[PDB]
Amino acid sequence: TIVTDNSTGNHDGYDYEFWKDSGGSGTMILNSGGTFSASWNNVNNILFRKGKKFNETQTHQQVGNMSINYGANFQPNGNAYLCVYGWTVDPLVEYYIVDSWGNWRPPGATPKGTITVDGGTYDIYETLRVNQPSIKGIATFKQYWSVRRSKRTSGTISVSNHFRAWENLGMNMGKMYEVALTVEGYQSSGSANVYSNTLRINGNPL
Repeated sequence: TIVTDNSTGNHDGYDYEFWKDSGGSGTMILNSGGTFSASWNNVNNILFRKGKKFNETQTHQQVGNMSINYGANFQPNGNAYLCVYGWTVDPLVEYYIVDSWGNWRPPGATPKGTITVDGGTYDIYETLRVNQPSIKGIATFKQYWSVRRSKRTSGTISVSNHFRAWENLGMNMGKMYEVALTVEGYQSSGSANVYSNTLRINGNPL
C-alpha cells in the first residue's frame, strides 16, 4: 500500500520507513516482504527503507550474523545512494554500506582502509556530524561508511563482515537500532525498484 509522507510501520514482517524533509515529493509503494519501489522528485533529503528495527539492547555479535540478498533497478538522476543503512546507540552511530550511487561517490573524505568482501573492494570512511538531526534528537555523532569501488545493484551484502572490519580499525559499534536496505536521495530526482530484498539472521530469513 502507498506511502507519500513520513511514516514508520511494519509490512509483511519488514519494518519500513519513509522519511523526507521539506520540499519536493516522494512515493514509496510497499510490496512483498522486503521489496518496495520509490519515486522522488526535487527533494532535499529523502530515505526509503525496508529492514529490521531492533529493541536497542544487544550488540551486533549478540544479534547474530546478518546478510542481505537484494536486487534493484536503481535509476537516480543526481545524488542518490543504494545501500544498507542503520544506526547503533551508545555510541550513537549512523552507518552506510553503499553498493551504488548517482553522480558522486560518497562521502568525500579520506579512506581509512579497505575491506574486500562479496566479490568487491570497499573503501572505509569515518566522518563526524555535529549537532545534527538524529534518531535521538539533535546530537553529535559519527558515521561509518563502506563504499564499493565500482557500482553494483544486486548481490549479497555480508553486513556483519563490514561491522567486524569497522571494529577492527577501531571504529566501535553500539547496540543495534536498525539495519535496512535503503534508497537515499540528496537534491535529486530518480526512481528505484527494489524487486528483491531478503534479510537473513544466522541463515534465518524474515
